[PDB]
Amino acid sequence: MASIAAGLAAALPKPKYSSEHEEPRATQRGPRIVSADQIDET
Amino acid sequence: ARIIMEKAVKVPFKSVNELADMWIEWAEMELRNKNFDEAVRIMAKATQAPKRSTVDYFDESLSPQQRVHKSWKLWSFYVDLVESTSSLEETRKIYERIFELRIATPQTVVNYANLLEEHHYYEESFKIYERGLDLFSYPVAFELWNLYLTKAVDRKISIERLRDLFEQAITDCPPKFAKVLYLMYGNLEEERGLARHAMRIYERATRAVADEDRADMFNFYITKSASNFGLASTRPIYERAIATLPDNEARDMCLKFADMEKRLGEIDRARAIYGHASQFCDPRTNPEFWAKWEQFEVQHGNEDTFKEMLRVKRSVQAKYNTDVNFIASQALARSQ
Amino acid sequence: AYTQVHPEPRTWLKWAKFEEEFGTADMVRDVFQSAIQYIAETLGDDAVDERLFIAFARFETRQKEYERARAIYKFGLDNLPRSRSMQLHAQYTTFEKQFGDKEGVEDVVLTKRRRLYEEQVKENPKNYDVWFDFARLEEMGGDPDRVREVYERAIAQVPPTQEKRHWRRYIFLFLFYAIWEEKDAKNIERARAIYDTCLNLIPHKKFTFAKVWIAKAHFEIRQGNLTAARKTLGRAIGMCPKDKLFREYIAIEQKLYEFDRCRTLYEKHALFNPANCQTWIRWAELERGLDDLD
Amino acid sequence: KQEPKTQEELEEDAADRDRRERELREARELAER
Amino acid sequence: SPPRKLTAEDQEAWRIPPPVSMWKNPKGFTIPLDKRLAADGRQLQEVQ
Amino acid sequence: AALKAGQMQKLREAEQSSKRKPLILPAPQVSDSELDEIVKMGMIGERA
Amino acid sequence: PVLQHLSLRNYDPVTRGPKLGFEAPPTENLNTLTLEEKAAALEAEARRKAQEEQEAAAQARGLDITTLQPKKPNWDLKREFKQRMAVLDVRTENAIARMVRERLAEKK
Amino acid sequence: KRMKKKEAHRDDTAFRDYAREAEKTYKRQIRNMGAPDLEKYMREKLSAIEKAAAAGTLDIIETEDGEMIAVDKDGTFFSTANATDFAQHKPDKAAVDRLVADLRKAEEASLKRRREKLAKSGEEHGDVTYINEKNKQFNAKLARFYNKYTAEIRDSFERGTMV
Ligand SMILES: O=P(O)(O)O[C@H]1[C@H](OP(=O)(O)O)[C@H](OP(=O)(O)O)[C@H](OP(=O)(O)O)[C@@H](OP(=O)(O)O)[C@H]1OP(=O)(O)O
Repeated sequence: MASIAAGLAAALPKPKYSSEHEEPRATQRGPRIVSADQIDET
Repeated sequence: ARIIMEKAVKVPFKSVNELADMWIEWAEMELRNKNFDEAVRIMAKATQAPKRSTVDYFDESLSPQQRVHKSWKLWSFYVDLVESTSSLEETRKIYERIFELRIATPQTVVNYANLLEEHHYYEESFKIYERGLDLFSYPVAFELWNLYLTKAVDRKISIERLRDLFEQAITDCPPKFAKVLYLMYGNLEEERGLARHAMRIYERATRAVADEDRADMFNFYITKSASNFGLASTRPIYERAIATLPDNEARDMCLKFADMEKRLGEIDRARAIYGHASQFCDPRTNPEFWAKWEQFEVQHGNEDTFKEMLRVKRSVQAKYNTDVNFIASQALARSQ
Repeated sequence: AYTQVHPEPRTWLKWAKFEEEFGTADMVRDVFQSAIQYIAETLGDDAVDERLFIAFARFETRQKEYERARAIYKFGLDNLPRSRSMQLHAQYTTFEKQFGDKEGVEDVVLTKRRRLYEEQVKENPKNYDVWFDFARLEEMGGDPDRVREVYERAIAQVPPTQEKRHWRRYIFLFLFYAIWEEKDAKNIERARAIYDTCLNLIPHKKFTFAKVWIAKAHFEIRQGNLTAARKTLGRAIGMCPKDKLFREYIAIEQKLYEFDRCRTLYEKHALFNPANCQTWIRWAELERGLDDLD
Repeated sequence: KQEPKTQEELEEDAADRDRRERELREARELAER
Repeated sequence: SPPRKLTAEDQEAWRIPPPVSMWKNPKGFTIPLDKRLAADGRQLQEVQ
Repeated sequence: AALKAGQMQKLREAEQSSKRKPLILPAPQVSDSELDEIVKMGMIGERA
Repeated sequence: PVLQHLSLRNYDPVTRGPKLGFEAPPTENLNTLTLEEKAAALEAEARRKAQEEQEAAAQARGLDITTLQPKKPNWDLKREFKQRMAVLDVRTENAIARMVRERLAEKK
Repeated sequence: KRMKKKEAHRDDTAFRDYAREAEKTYKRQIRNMGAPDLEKYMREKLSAIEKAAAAGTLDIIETEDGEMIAVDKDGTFFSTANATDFAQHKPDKAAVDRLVADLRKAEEASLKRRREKLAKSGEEHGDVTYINEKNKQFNAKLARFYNKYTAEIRDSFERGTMV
């Protein structure tokens, strides 16, 4: 039913600048404290 | 010498200016013993940075090695060096990297556009002007608009395209620059469009100029409308101006309107205009206005209209016979 | 949680700005796609906001994804109503002026000015200079059926006032429809139909127009229809004589270098008004060149 | 003194020049095909 | 339910004029005469 | 006196900007049509 | 060698830094008139012509036709009209020329 | 951004409702505290990490990358909501002093505005139209409301004539 969202995702080309190696644009002063959701995820 | 500049770079100097001076010293050394490719790659190593870095230049908490990549001394040196010792595409890439690093300046927008115009890329020059125009908001975008609009009119692009540009500047011109922009929009409309369109542009101008320049803009509108059309067509401009303007401006425009109507020969209309201005004007602060109405009545009138004029004059004196107007009149009398 | 409670474009755009500062470009894109999808699935596909589309395209422009930005702008303009994609089109125009090629620049400026003039006509159907400017816009665009439809709507905008001061510009609009379908469309039969409909619509009993008479006279001269041109101007003379009409056909026959027909025309102008010293002097000089001194 | 009007080819845009040379090169390559 | 979002124009539209009575003066105030005659419509009243 | 005069004059200007009344002009005896034939006769005479 | 191998557009060699637009605007380096120098010329011309017109009327006394209606109605209309027929007048002139050639050659 | 912020404050000066006044007051109070001490915040964070690790509500784990990841078994590390011991945070004496001095500063500024407005109301420019202070205040309120309707009658009382 999400026709306009699907059409947008179809019409958009892939980004020509790679982003798979991108860290967050502002780092978090660790240590990371997260939950059992991230236990399950990792 | 190469390794001694290398460890000079590796030294953490006390200031980004010091590290800037050492990097340009290395470049100057190679340029002295001319190695232009090596000097370019040394400046590239100097200004190497991530794609989307926003390191604060004045941050005295990170290393100068980290935060000399956003130094504007290095980038000015680098772009001029590439411009002199390389090609247009390489210089263009350096300019785009400055624009991405967001240390670009309207001077740099104009320099980039001038480089493309000297290499005869007029449309690319226009594109760079557009990029600078949405990078700087308005009161600096006016400097860019000055140069861009003159260059576009000189290049003589399509009239609808030029109309779009002028509406784009007029969208959020402050009044201070709106006078200039509206004058040139009307000038372009006269030289390459239709004078009716130029007149409606001047009407919007009279609405949208500053309060300092509003009477001047109304007078400009009246003169150009009298040149391009009839005085009967300059009548409603006079009516709108004397309906909207402040007190002194309305007095002056009523006097001009009455003179124009007397010149056309409508003595009764001139009398009505003089009566309106007589309502608005206090005799002890407008002696020249009352003298002008006396001149009009002795050149066109009889003693019945003259005694009507004096009845109106002393009625206006009675109306303005207040303490506030006394303060204002005494201040003006002992200031003159 | 905030977008679940307050799903407005305002809060989605705040999230997108947050992720542009503190996240990755992939998460900015995910926030924008989730906003488009959420507002689509709740409010309907035409109720997604041009503010979302503009901000997504501007983020990609910041990322230097010019193709992605162009795709976002084009998709939003194609899938939104124009009354609520006004500002999307304005941003698209500025985008193409910044980064597009030249043909894209006049394409988007053509669409923008076409919509502006359409709004101006929708307010005032009788603004003749607006009609002339949108006429020239369509001629410079070069879409022939569009230009013909624009001129046909302009013709159908008949001035209800019978004042010749408005009929100047209206007949002049007929003159430009003729000039376009003589010089660009090269439709001679259509130009003849233009002139015939103009002659039908002019109230010749009150006022005739030497502009259109001259224009179609020279048009039929260019076509080569001597007899038709002479018949039309003779019908003009028998309908309503005019000083400019007589002077211009005298000049045309003088350039034509014939003698007998222009002699008859000089006689007709003398019959209409014997006081035209210009025509008397011109006929006398022509006879002097003819060396019929008697 | 009347200024001599040296008629430059009313300035040809370098993008148009590059398009012209690219398209004539492509026409030459099509002739080669 | 969540509070109504009001504007300064809503506040101005519901501000209430200070009543000057033509009969009563419990505190014995001295009211300026323009303020005393403001609420009279007999200045408004037109006779043809 | 200067500061009370500035506040004073701003108040008086707000008054006067409200206090203005329109201008009723008499209908001109020579209207645009007879302007058109008088300019037609004038240009005819000067071209003669 | 530095001052001849740099382009000297953004760099300032005597201060060893970037060139400032506060001191040397690029409007100095321009070969043309900016929008404000232009349009200020327009304001000056307008006030000059207005003063000239009022002193001309005052040396004169009243209405003349050439200032009651100085440019003909629809003059922009007629100007852009003949600008659009800057070509078809030449073509109909050549039509008259060839028609004259035809008639004279038929007579001869 | 600066000038749009200044323009927004100028437009938002006038009263709209108490929700806007509360939001403005909170934002101004956050600005007046200024930048938080992230060093003290991080010291408290690490002390809470080791204390909750000792108390068994935090698991220190190492993933395939060999890094310290803390896992809150409950969700009560960051917030004392859902914490059964939320009522035994005894605040620091310096914190209590800082809050008290904040409130004392607010009190002083209100008293200072009270003094200033009493002085400017005690000043009298022009004609006395009142007979006591409450009358003066009421006449000033009347002028604030009604002067836009009584200007012609006021001109008549000044000059002596006309409607
Ligand atoms: O042909 P029309 O639409 O009826 O108007 C014409 C046109 O003048 P306009 O440009 O003011 O409309 C004529 O030709 P031009 O002046 O444009 O060259 C002019 O002819 P003359 O030059 O001989 O004066 C005169 O025609 P005429 O004077 O013979 O009537 C005039 O007619 P009207 O203004 O009276 O309509």
